[PDB]
Amino acid sequence: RRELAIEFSRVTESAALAGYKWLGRGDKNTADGAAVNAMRIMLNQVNIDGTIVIGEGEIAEAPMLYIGEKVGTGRGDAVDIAVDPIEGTRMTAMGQANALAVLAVGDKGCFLNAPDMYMEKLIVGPGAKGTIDLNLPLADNLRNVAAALGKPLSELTVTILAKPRHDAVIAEMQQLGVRVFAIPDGDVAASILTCMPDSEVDVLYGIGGAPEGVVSAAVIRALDGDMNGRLLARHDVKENRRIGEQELARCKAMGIEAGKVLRLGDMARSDNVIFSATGITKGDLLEGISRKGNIATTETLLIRGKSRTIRRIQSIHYL
Ligand SMILES: O=P(O)(O)OC[C@H]1O[C@](O)(COP(=O)(O)O)[C@@H](O)[C@@H]1O
Repeated sequence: RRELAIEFSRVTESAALAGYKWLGRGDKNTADGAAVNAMRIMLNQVNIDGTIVIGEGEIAEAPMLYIGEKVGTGRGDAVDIAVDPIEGTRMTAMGQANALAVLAVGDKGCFLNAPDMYMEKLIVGPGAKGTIDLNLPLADNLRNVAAALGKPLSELTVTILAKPRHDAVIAEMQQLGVRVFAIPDGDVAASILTCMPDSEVDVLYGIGGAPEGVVSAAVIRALDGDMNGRLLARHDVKENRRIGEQELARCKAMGIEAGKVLRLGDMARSDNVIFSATGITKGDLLEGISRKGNIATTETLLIRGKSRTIRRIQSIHYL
């Protein structure tokens, strides 16, 4: 499957390019719809027998890249697919930094199927692999990570979604003497920073999308870091109890129990993962698309769990 790595990077490049057309145009859903459409089109020309496992939603409210959709030419291997055609849709609509197009491809059955609900995440890179456990308190995890990283706590840097749900815990960490990078959106890209040496980020902690968590699980596994997650029902996080109760019903069926700590391998089950991400706007991880005349440029991160060549591909496209 390593011959397909380039094909997959083309899938994100094309989703990025299509989402870029809608940058700064104040329309979340048209930008997203364009990226989705372009990603599906590209994936349907790749020689895989793909099943969308993480995607735009159920068949009833997502016509494209719905959960269980078959993609690819059907030649090649049966593979699980996680798509996030635009991570940072609001940012794309507003012309802000950190928008990117995301894809992960793995072995059949490789990715946890969990509902579109919230997940508490704790993520670190290779130097702190094995030092984390979400059953312990945050403070304990943080000291353990700092100690394994070989730095004082006060030097430790934690990134976290800047959201109301997170005020209490951001205070607790600042009080504890930790540097807190609060980001507006995008915990998929931010989790990868834990494994990028020239990023000051050591740790991602906090509650974001469950499907995003499973994509971070896959790439974090590929990069040999570590992650724990914990599914949480809407009302435990924020008539939320209405949607929170179907999430728990969906959990029983799926069949997983919320509130239990997922280890790395509970979410990303093998090392055979190809991860691809292409920047739409510039961010901590990737350069944005530039476009002068009939010539556009993209930067793509391409990671394959079987190895460690981490690839950054700078493409010059003649449209
Ligand atoms: O905004 P919420 O509801 O707190 O969701 C958090 C999730 O949204 C994201 O920030 C993506 O944002 P977008 O929905 O604008 O694409 C993810 O990175 C994160 O997991």
